[PDB]
Amino acid sequence: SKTPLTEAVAAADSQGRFLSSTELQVAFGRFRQAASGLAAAKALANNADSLVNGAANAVYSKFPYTTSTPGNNFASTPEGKAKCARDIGYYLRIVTYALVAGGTGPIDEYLLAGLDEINKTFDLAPSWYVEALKYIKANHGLSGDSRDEANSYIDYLINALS
Amino acid sequence: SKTPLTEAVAAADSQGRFLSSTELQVAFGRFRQAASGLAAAKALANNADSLVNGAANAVYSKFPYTTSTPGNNFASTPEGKAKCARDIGYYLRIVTYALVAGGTGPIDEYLLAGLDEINKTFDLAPSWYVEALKYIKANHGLSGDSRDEANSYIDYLINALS
Amino acid sequence: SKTPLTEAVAAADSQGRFLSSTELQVAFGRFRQAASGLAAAKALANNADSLVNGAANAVYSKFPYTTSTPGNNFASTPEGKAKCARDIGYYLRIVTYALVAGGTGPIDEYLLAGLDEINKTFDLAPSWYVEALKYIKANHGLSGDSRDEANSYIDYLINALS
Amino acid sequence: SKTPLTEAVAAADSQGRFLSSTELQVAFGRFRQAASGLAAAKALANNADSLVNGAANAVYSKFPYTTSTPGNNFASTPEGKAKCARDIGYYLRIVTYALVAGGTGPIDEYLLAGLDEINKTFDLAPSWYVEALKYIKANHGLSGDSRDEANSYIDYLINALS
Amino acid sequence: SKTPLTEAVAAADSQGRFLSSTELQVAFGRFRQAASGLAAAKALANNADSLVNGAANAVYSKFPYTTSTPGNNFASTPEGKAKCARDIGYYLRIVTYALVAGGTGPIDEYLLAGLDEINKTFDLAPSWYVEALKYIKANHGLSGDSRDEANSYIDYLINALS
Amino acid sequence: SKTPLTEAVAAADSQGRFLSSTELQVAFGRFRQAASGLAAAKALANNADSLVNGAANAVYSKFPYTTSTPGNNFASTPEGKAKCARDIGYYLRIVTYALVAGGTGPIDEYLLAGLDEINKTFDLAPSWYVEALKYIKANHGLSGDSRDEANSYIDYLINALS
Amino acid sequence: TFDAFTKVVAQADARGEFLSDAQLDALSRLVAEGNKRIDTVNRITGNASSIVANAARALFAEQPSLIAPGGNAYTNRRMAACLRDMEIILRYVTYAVFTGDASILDDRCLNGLRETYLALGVPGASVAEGVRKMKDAAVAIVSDRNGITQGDCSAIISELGSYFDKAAAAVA
Amino acid sequence: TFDAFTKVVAQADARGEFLSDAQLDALSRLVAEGNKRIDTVNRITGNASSIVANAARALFAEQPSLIAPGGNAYTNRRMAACLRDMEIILRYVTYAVFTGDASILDDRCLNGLRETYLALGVPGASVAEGVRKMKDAAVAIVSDRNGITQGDCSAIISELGSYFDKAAAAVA
Amino acid sequence: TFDAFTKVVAQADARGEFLSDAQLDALSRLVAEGNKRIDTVNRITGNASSIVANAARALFAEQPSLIAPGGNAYTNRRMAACLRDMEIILRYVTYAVFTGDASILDDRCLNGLRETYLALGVPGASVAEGVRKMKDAAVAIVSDRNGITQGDCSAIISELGSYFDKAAAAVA
Amino acid sequence: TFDAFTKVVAQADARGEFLSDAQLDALSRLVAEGNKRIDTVNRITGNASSIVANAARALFAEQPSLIAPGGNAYTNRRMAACLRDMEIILRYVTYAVFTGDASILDDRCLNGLRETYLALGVPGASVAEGVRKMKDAAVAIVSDRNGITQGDCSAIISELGSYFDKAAAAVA
Amino acid sequence: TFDAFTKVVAQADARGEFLSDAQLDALSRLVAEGNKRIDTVNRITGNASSIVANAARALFAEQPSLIAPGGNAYTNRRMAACLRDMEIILRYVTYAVFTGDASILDDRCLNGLRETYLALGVPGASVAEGVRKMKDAAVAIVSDRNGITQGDCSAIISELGSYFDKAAAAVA
Amino acid sequence: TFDAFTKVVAQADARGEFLSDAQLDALSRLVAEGNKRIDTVNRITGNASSIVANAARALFAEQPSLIAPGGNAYTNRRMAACLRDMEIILRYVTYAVFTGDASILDDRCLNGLRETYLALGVPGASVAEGVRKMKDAAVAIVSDRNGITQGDCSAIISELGSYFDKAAAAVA
Ligand SMILES: *C(C)[C@H]1/C(=C/c2[nH]c(/C=C3N=C(/C=C4\NC(=O)C(CC)=C4C)C(C)=C\3CCC(=O)O)c(CCC(=O)O)c2C)NC(=O)[C@@H]1C
Repeated sequence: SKTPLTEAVAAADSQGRFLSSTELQVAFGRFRQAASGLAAAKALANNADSLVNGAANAVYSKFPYTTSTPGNNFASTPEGKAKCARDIGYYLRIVTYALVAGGTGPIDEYLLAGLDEINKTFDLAPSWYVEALKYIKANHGLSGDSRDEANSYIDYLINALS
Repeated sequence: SKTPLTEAVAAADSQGRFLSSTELQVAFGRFRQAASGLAAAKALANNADSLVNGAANAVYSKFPYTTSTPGNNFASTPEGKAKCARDIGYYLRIVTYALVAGGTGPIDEYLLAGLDEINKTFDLAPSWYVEALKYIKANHGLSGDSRDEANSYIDYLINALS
Repeated sequence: SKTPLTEAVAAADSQGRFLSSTELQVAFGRFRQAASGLAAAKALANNADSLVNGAANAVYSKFPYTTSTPGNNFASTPEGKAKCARDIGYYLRIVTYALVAGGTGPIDEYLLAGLDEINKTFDLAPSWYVEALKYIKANHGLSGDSRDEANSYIDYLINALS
Repeated sequence: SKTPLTEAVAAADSQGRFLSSTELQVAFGRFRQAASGLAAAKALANNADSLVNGAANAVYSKFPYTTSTPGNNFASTPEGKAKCARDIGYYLRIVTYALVAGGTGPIDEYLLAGLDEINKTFDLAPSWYVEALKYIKANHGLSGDSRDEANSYIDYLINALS
Repeated sequence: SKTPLTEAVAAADSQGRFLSSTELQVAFGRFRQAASGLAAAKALANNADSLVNGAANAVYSKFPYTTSTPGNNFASTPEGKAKCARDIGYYLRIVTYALVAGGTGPIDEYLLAGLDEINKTFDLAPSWYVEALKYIKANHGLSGDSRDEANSYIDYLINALS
Repeated sequence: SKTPLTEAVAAADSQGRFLSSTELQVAFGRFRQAASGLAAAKALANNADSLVNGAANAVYSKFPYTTSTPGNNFASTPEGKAKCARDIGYYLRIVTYALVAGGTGPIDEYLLAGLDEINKTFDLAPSWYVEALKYIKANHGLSGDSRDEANSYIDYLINALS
Repeated sequence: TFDAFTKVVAQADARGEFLSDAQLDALSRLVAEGNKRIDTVNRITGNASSIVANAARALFAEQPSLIAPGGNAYTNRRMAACLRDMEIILRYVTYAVFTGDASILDDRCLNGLRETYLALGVPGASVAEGVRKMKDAAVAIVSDRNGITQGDCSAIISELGSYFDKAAAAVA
Repeated sequence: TFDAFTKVVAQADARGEFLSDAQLDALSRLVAEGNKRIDTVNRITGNASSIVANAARALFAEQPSLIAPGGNAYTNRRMAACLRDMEIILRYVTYAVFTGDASILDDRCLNGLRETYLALGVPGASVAEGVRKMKDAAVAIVSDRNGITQGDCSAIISELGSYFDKAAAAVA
Repeated sequence: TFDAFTKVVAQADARGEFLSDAQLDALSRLVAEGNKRIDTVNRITGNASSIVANAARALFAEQPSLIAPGGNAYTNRRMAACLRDMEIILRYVTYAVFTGDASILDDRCLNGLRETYLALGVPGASVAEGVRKMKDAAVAIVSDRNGITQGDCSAIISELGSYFDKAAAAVA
Repeated sequence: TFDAFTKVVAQADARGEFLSDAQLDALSRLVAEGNKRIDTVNRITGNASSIVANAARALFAEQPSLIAPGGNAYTNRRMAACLRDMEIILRYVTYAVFTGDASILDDRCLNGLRETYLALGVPGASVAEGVRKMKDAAVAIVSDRNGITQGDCSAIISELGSYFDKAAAAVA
Repeated sequence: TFDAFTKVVAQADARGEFLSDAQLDALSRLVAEGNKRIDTVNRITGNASSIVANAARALFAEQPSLIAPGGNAYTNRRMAACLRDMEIILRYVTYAVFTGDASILDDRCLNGLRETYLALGVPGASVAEGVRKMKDAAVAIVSDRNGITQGDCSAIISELGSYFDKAAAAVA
Repeated sequence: TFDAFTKVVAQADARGEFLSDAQLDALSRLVAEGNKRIDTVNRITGNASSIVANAARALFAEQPSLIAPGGNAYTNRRMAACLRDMEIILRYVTYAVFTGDASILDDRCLNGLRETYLALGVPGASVAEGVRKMKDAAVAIVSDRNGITQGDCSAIISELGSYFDKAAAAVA
């Protein structure tokens, strides 16, 4: 869980040192941002129904074959569509955790680790998730610091998928 | 040397990764501090001769045996007086540097590393310096974040001295 | 550069030993294979035009969106199809090398190492290449030991792509 | 210990990969050889008495001092002869094992490891074994692949004793 | 701990060797020394009282500020001088141990290890102990071999405290 | 190589320490015996020609076959005998170095190191040399500490040849 | 570890004896059916990825708890861990068929695995089920008559069966 | 290890849910009180050496047997080890306060500590008293209303003591 | 390595003097625009994959000899390697913008690179152009007026470039 | 590890005390008998290889199951190992006589050895008999009146014996 | 390193072409000659100890100064090292015959030996004479007709010869 | 490394001769002067710190540019390294006197120094002067007549001076 607070302590500990002015500055940076990061999480959560469903539809729109072509990796069945909906929700939820944490810790742990292996084994196209993530960014309705922090996690994921 | 910025980049580098929301918060924390740090650094600098001479006399006053007892390590001669004055000045200047860097880096690199070795070989008592530092803390007349920043380093040296 | 011959010496060398009956049986197995291996290599190379062009069509037919969807990573332009054909040609060529060596070495060294990386960066779907490989496999005309060794490599790649 | 099958799996396991065409070949080489080895073992096993006693006599013949010099390391007593007859039989038996395994593995494991230490400590002249070994080779009566493999284990031992 | 006999065996053990003429020479060197080393330990002990009180007073006289200035680290109280007299006793007792062992081992074990950090945390001046050691060396009254080795240890501690 | 002096200094170096009373005792043990070590070296050297030729013959009598059997590694020719005598001369001379150094060092350097490979590769019998060594020990004419040190080196070699 | 050959050699050495004809002529039969041993190894290996993926799916479809959030195969880091395990067992099982002895699978893979899953909390019974699915899927792959010369290769299928069973029983 | 924020997150994922509004606001209030948490860290840290030294003196004063020859604290090597243990605990405690979670403390400090003491023969109950005394000196330093902006940091003071109490219990 | 602040401190310490007012005014200006330095960093990293993907594609398109067989970037392994290099240079360049110093870039990346490339036979001059293509792409992305509070970011735009330039000159 | 000297020092320091005149003279007596101790070490060392060799021969002549095929010292490599264990035990025993204390032998050689043999399947009881064989041979050697200035070396001889007993005891 | 097979593959891939028939027929020849190749490796290996010792005996007999006191072969440690070098080169030459390419010998044995010797004071020209000795001996062993199926082995022998030549010239 | 003894030995076996009766008469002389050598080692050792300290002080008083801001010795970390260098030379010099040969001083300390100081930028000539002040101090400590049995010690003093001169010249 890479976060400002844990990283600071992990570093001071690896050096056997007490915390100092540098770590203190890290805390100030942390709390001066956690306010907008926390409010952003609340908002994304309350708009989960429209964000997830809207993103899934944006995916099926840009990739028509995913709903037509039969196959376990596709959403041509209700089972496939449900899994895909599900999948989209995991990304959104894990992104709010990143906002609650003020870092990529939650993303790296529960989502990003082993990602490439999973998309490969189950032949899921990374472009599909890249697009769902663009729809989320488009439609946050967040602004300022909340917007910028959210977008950094959404772009951090877009990068890992390319 | 240790500062919010160098520590951030160093950690990301160790893990071979790009900077993220976490490192950016560290920078915000840095920039929230830095003006207070430069002003304190500037204020202490402009009050150097008063702080150094004051601290020295606080030392000679608290340890009168240091000005009456003959020895390479004592300030009983004018040259011994010159050295003590210079040393106090060294602590003062290196402290202003930490305020500029926003970290204990410059204190670590220029004065702390090897500090114990020097006090032992040259028979300099850590208490002489602890006293000098206390006088400086009670007389710099700093306020707000400037004071708290400055005092973290003075206490850091004091703790390093005992 | 993994082959029976290089592995036998590598293991022998790492152990600081001269070759013995064990590595000899290794060589006998190698020579009992080489002929059919080299023959399959010549046969595949002889019909490279059909195998490759016949493979690209299998992909476009199966995944028609690759020929109608616009993008740098698709074959809906003259240059898109050109690279798709070269790519398939690379696969076949390197498989013949695998047959000439009697091992996965040329595959490992020239294609596999760094494959997932390339497919993810350049947004190339691993299932496209699996289809190509399956087309080549089914249109071999190869029989016996030439068919078996050549298919172990084709399947070796398919496994790596899934 | 060490045979074509155990090395193949070892190399593969260390590299953390599935077996491929290279190891299959190793296996083909191993099975081309196996029949010869086992009949060599069956042959040497049946001619054990003659070979062992014929080799013992060859040694005493080459070195008459081993039967006429008082000492625990010599065959000057009936206790020493039985020890010498036993040892040679150990070699012959251990060799038939090499033929069954298709590698020096059982030789390495049961005889060669510690051999030098043992010969020096009990003051057993290595040349004594280098002759019995020459006798076995010159009298086994093996031909073809059985000859060739049997001789490699015998020459392997002669080389290890000089 | 370090003594002529423990080292010789520690060396041989890490080398995996049987002792040889070198370690024996070392044994002769030790048994040549033991005599005067033991008589020294007996002599210093028979005069512990005079030496500790004697040394303690030489410190208070060269550093009068230690008996007049208030503080937990000074001897301006009956309890202060008790710690000080106790400490000097420790230094002297451990020295008679080095004479018994014929090596710095006991000094290294029960005193030297952690000495600087003890003098720093409890603000005890290393110069105070140097003075007490100079007094002991100048007043033990030993001669020849017993003097030479005893002073070897007193100067070892002096060097350690400077 | 290994002697009391190098071992003492090497041990101090690996510990980054100044020499102390232990190494001083090591130094006394070495000089207390150097005298008789040197004397032993002088006597052996001055009686070398009869000790080598006498040791040589003792081996030819204990092992008559070394002189009546053609072999590159036997002494059944004028050149062979010279090689054997040369060899016995190397052992003796190298033993005089151990006495000069006061340790096995020169032995473990010029002779011991690789002694096992050499005997095995050239089919030289360790018992031949054990015999040459015993004759040397029984023809010393040495007395006292000079005898014991010399014998500890000869038995050291005898031990190494078994 | 041993291979079919060194195993018998070890039992014979323990008694200071040459192999009997029963031991010898038994190893001769194995050598005679060698091509089949080699084809089975190749066949399982050639379908490694699909054998794992397909069994993993069936597993999760019958036991969704494993896949529900707070399940065991839940995150992406574990799910990858679980797949790897499936590949590991299958990989080591192919080594057993190749050497003709199970020591390789037991000694380097199955040994202490149940202990390992206990301390971590990995549902060993489900791991066992995943293996059983790999068994049935692998057996069908090796029993397939198409594309190879016909013959009775039911001997090595039984041997393969015992290795897969050892694996499942070592986690359950 | 965990952050006060990643503590709540870990629990959320296991349930596969977004944080509830109560959780988010609870974290919002901690953020709003962050200045106090920072000051708490700085104060103790600026006073670590004395906090340690004065705590040790008091301990040995009340328990001379710890210092008497044969005592667990009697050598210099071990007196140095004893002083270190005190610094270590206090240090990890500040880590706990800075992250708003006890994981750093229990994970890389307290975990197995009680046991290493039973094996070495170090008196845990004495260490606990020692940490106990470092709790009050710390509390009084943090409570000092001089040279700072006035407010009520009682919540942060109670949390600080709790970490101290845990360390003392993880031993005694 | 140094950051803009420790760099100045270094120049002052070697002279044994307090920072001059010119050194202080300069650093305090950097602090004042820190927000622009923050965005520039986040904008480069935010488009890290595409900046490297698009520059690499244009680089091969321009010099096809690099990917044809026999070319340096011709194989797959080396293609992945070349891309990594493209990624690493970009990461260090952002490091330089973040610290406001180039030492992290020079000491930990560029120093000795030309020598390594020549030893391996890696077309260093080709690397330089790949780096220059990333520069232009990054410069444009940073100078984009959309979705951000308006202002002139040209001082930071100029500093970013100098780092890209140091990279190009170092590999050549 | 301890010396004969440092072992006494540890006992006195624990108690915070100078060595009594009694303990001091007890050591001068040991010093006055150093030559004998030295001769004891040299003697065993001078016959090390024959001590081990003969004891191994005697052991095997008494327990043939040891070296018949399938026994613990059968095959070459075990035997070498067995011969090494004997040399090792004898080497360390000489260290005990040299330091005048058993700790070097118990600490670096004997502790944990019993468990070592059990896990391996080595028969400690017979390893024990082997040690007794070396003891009788070494004691006989050390006690020979030939070629040595005469005297009573019986204190040191019972001392040697005590270490051999400790070795036999630790093995079974 | 390369095989005779991977060697050709490499040259071909550098040009992006399949193997030319002249390349396919060149390798079919090496395959058919295989048994002779296998016989050559076994014959040298079966006589390696004699090839080395005899070749060493001759060297010292024609260059006595090497073994005179003053080395470079004069010590026992270096005499052992010298014998080792002869064994090393001979081992690496058999590797070359076994793989059908010099890369193994050049890349791991000969590369830098001329200089490594120069920096140590070992007479490289002498080593060259030793290598030539072994070549002749080895060639004669390989040429012997007793106990083999008769045939024309000239190609394999000339190839073998050139590897020895490379070993000589590499240190001449 | 060499002892005065093994140094002569190395000269003898290169020549394959016993030490000349002459060579033995020289070593015996060093032996008969053993006490003087042991005393000079003990004397310098007992005064190491002040030898280092005084030479250090005096050097700085004569060369204040080394103490000023920006001088080689100006910071605390380098002052420490500077004092450290000083005790290193001294310590190795004592090693030389104890063994009676300079090889320990050359192989383990000096050799490489000049180049190390060059790349770092350490005033070698200034180190040389420091070492010389150490020599002067050491020689007077060694030749002091008080508290030691009297006799001529001139021979070991110059042999001690040569070791200091070697170190001194190795730096500049
Ligand atoms: C006990 C096992 C037997 C015994 C011992 C004994 N030894 C001595 C005396 C000496 N032993 C030595 C030994 C050495 N000197 C050397 O230079 C070397 C090689 C490095 C060795 C091993 C020496 C020097 C002496 C003293 C001088 C002398 O010759 O007397 C004694 C005598 C006493 C004394 O303590 O010195 C004794 C009793 N004697 C026996 O009868 C036991 C069988």
